[PDB]
Amino acid sequence: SETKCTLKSFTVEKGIYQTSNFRVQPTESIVRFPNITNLCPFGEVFNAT
Amino acid sequence: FNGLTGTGVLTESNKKFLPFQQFGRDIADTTDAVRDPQTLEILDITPCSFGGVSVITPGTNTSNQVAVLYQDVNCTSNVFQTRAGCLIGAEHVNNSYECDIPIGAGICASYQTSQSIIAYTMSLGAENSCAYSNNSIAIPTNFTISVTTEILPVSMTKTSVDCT
Amino acid sequence: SLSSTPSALGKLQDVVNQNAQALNTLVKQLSSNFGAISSVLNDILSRLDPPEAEVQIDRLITGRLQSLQTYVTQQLIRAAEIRASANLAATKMSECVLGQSKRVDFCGKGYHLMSFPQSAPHGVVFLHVTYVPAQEKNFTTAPAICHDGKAHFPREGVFVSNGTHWFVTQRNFYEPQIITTDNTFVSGNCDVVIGIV
Amino acid sequence: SIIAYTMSLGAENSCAYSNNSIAIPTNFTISVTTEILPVSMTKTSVDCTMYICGDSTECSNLLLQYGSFCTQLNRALTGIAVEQDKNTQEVFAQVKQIYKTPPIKDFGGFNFSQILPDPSKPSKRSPIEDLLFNKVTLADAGFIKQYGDCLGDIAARDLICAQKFNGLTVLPPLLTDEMIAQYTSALLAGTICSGWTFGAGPALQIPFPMQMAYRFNGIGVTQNVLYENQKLIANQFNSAIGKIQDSLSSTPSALGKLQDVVNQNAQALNTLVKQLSSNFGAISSVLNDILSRLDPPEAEVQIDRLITGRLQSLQTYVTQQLIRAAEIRASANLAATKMSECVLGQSKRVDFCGKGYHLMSFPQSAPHGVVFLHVTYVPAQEKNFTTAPAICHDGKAHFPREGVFVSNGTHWFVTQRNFYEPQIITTDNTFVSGNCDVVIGIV
Ligand SMILES: *[C@@H]1O[C@H](CO)[C@@H](O[C@@H]2O[C@H](CO)[C@@H](O)[C@H](O)[C@H]2NC(C)=O)[C@H](O)[C@H]1NC(C)=O
Ligand SMILES: *[C@@H]1O[C@H](CO)[C@@H](O[C@@H]2O[C@H](CO)[C@@H](O)[C@H](O)[C@H]2NC(C)=O)[C@H](O)[C@H]1NC(C)=O
Ligand SMILES: *[C@@H]1O[C@H](CO)[C@@H](O[C@@H]2O[C@H](CO)[C@@H](O)[C@H](O)[C@H]2NC(C)=O)[C@H](O)[C@H]1NC(C)=O
Ligand SMILES: *[C@@H]1O[C@H](CO)[C@@H](O[C@@H]2O[C@H](CO)[C@@H](O)[C@H](O)[C@H]2NC(C)=O)[C@H](O)[C@H]1NC(C)=O
Ligand SMILES: *[C@@H]1O[C@H](CO)[C@@H](O)[C@H](O)[C@H]1NC(C)=O
Ligand SMILES: *[C@@H]1O[C@H](CO)[C@@H](O)[C@H](O)[C@H]1NC(C)=O
Ligand SMILES: *[C@@H]1O[C@H](CO)[C@@H](O)[C@H](O)[C@H]1NC(C)=O
Ligand SMILES: *[C@@H]1O[C@H](CO)[C@@H](O)[C@H](O)[C@H]1NC(C)=O
Ligand SMILES: *[C@@H]1O[C@H](CO)[C@@H](O)[C@H](O)[C@H]1NC(C)=O
Ligand SMILES: *[C@@H]1O[C@H](CO)[C@@H](O)[C@H](O)[C@H]1NC(C)=O
Repeated sequence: SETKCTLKSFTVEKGIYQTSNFRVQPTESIVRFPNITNLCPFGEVFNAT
Repeated sequence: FNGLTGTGVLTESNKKFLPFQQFGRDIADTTDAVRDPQTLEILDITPCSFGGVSVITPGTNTSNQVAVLYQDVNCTSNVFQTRAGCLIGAEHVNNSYECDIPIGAGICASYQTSQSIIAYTMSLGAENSCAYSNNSIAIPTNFTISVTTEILPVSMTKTSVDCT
Repeated sequence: SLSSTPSALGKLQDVVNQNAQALNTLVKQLSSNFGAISSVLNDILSRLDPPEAEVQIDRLITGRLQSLQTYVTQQLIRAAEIRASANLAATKMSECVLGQSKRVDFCGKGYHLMSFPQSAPHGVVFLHVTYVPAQEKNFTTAPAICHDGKAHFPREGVFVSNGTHWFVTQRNFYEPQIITTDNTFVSGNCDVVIGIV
Repeated sequence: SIIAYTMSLGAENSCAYSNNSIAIPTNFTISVTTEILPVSMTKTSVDCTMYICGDSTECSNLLLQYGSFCTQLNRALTGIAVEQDKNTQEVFAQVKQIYKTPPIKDFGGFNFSQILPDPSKPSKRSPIEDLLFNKVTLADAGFIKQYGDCLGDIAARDLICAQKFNGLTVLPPLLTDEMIAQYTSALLAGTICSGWTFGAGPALQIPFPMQMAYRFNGIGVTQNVLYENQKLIANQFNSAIGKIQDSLSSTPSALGKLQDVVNQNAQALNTLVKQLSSNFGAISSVLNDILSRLDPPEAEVQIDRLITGRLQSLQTYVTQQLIRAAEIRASANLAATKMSECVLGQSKRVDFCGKGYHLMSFPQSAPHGVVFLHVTYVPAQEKNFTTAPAICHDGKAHFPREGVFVSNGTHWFVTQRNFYEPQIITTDNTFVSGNCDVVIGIV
């Protein structure tokens, strides 16, 4: 059916035709950053002694 | 990865980067290799398969069975791996035949009888042999006359366009 | 053959089909918006104030003009191919029809005798008449014949033999002649020629 | 130091125009030269949406505003790829009868071992073909990709996986290298056993030295010359072939034509990808940056700008490929003609099948092309002789039947035009017409 639509015909002649492209899809979203461990004691300004 | 985005398959790389280099480059500067942000190692980023798909048709007035070729695809029914892509729906045989519908890399397809689409190595011509000898000659004793036809285009349709 | 196999004339049909497609493509492309609100020029003018209508039109002009330039470039390339074909066809008529060509597999397959042109839509069809060898036989041969110590070579042909006798024949047809002094020339002795009989 | 000088146009040389004086060759050599022609381009194709949009949805929706543009680009590239296989087929598949290469037999001293396929190799190439093959360098490292090198080496400037990334591909040839080698082998087997007769129709067996005798008569050298000088001729032939393989090895520029086709096509694709990264006046070449920083209509403006940029680059690319394709077709057509006229026959066209008088030729394959070995006859040592247009005898004028009248002072002899071999002038060597008064300079 793809070949028929591609060629604008209800009849397809013998031969090889490119009709579509194949594309592999991703399965998940992965984001990476370092451990950082570079935080300031912001909350100790609030929770001051 | 940090500020690097895109889509691809992530595998281990066999390359190493200097400690301050975070990303690497291909021939036209695509960002590809990256150091993993938490455990610096070189990660390999390679694109996913994206080739074209072609349909092999034996002819509508013969059969509605078709075979399908995937151009850059690894096959990993009637699945056969060709050097021109993964072929689905065709029976590979060990007999050579002249080409009908070509696939590529020496492989052609045709429709044959209990009919199916088959795949084969192309035949390059009839096997023959010239019996070379240093003291023997072949000489024609009769002849035939052949008439053949050669066709050449001479002209193209003449056209004109009113631009405005 | 021409009646039976419709693909024979595909070359001429292809030239025609390609030009038709190019023209149809040009017209169909005309209807696209190219990012415009509408491809109908009159719609753009009717529903827009001058400032924006002018912007929308510049977009449509760019689109239509690119289509025309693309069209023409392709026609020029196709024109180069048709010229090349025509130049060859002219050559073939001069060498195949107005004379006898010896160019191998240039003018028909086999040895050329004569040709006859026929007309066709947008082109020329040539009928080439060629000579082709058929039945052939296995014969013994030799470079020369040793007569009285002198070496005799075929004047025009090959010294060829059956189980008991040597004859001289023309190269393209087995018509044995008696080897006589008029069918051969003499040069050198019998010792210099390898395989003299 | 660098100097500037006037070009010399050629060696100064001379001969004397002179009446009643001729030169006639007394010796000759067999020379073999090499001619190289391109046959094909790498077959390629492009996914217009991957190149332009990179699967961006917003881009695709705007790409659809330029309806037939992808169709035209795709068809043009497809048409080129189709022609590349047709060009290959026309140049090599001239004979559909495959004559197997014979064992080496008695060819009268003629040694074809550097021409014919080497049975010991994994690739059935002649020593010369293997050399041609090894010397040309290709960037097109496969069609169906192996992942050993693609995944092993990253950020190492590679190409074919980069092309994959951008939706660009390389298609395999239909006819493979071994298959081409087989066609070449069949032609060589045919030529060596049957001369040109297999081209015209059936392959007739002809002793190799007789094929040569006919080729010499074709030039204008009476065949008795071959049978008497057979050893010299075979030795010069064998020597020349060895020299060619050495010349090809030592002169890297010899294959510059084939390397050039490859290099230019590789550059066209590398350029296309580099153009992809350009902004074309946009805020970014990356559609994702355009989208993340902008609301819908502003992104549409920037996206449309990039579509124009990428589309214009694709139109440029395709146009150049079509132009190059026209030229490769012309080269292939010439190569096909040369094979029929130089290999399957003995063309008399001047400077068409090598320099000198064409005697025979042998094809060899090469990556994306064909190499021909053209064997020609060239006159060598020569001598100065006295001549006359006719001999006056009893008042009748005698002209050479086939040749030139020549003398050494004291005596007149008749020879063939291209090789001194004096004969006594006899009535069997003359044409008689007219009297001695009408011919100017009669002796
Ligand atoms: C080779 O050809 C010759 C010539 O035709 C054959 O010899 C003749 O044979 C007929 C009988 O068929 C005799 O009447 C003639 O007198 C023979 N001619 C001569 C010159 O002897 C000969 O037989 C053929 N040889 C073979 C082995 O076929
Ligand atoms: C034509 O030139 C060739 C050389 O190309 C001559 O052949 C050489 O003759 C010398 C002396 O006898 C030998 O040492 C060489 O080995 C020969 N070379 C080859 C390739 O065989 C030949 O004699 C000359 N012929 C004429 C008529 O002058
Ligand atoms: C045909 O010529 C080849 C040279 O091209 C001869 O083969 C060489 O033989 C030597 C040993 O004597 C080897 O070291 C070379 O490597 C061989 N070269 C090649 C290309 O194979 C061969 O013997 C000659 N054959 C005939 C019948 O003359
Ligand atoms: C130049 O021409 C003369 C004249 O024909 C040749 O002389 C012959 O020489 C041989 C050998 O001595 C004699 O047997 C002949 O009788 C001489 N001929 C005549 C007519 O007297 C001479 O050999 C020729 N020289 C060359 C180099 O060709
Ligand atoms: C992150 O934690 C892991 C596990 O403890 C450790 O191996 C790694 O070195 C840490 N990271 C960084 C970015 O230095
Ligand atoms: C498919 O992947 C396997 C590894 O699982 C590999 O050995 C094979 O060569 C690959 N074939 C193709 C055509 O990519
Ligand atoms: C001659 O005989 C051989 C077999 O020995 C055969 O292959 C060849 O075709 C024959 N040639 C002719 C002209 O009959
Ligand atoms: C042909 O080859 C054979 C060996 O197979 C040899 O005996 C014969 O003398 C050779 N004939 C000629 C004319 O060289
Ligand atoms: C023939 O004569 C010319 C002068 O007319 C001279 O230059 C040439 O070297 C001579 N050639 C031979 C073979 O003697
Ligand atoms: C050859 O040329 C010379 C010099 O011009 C002249 O004297 C002589 O008569 C000419 N001979 C012939 C046959 O033309």
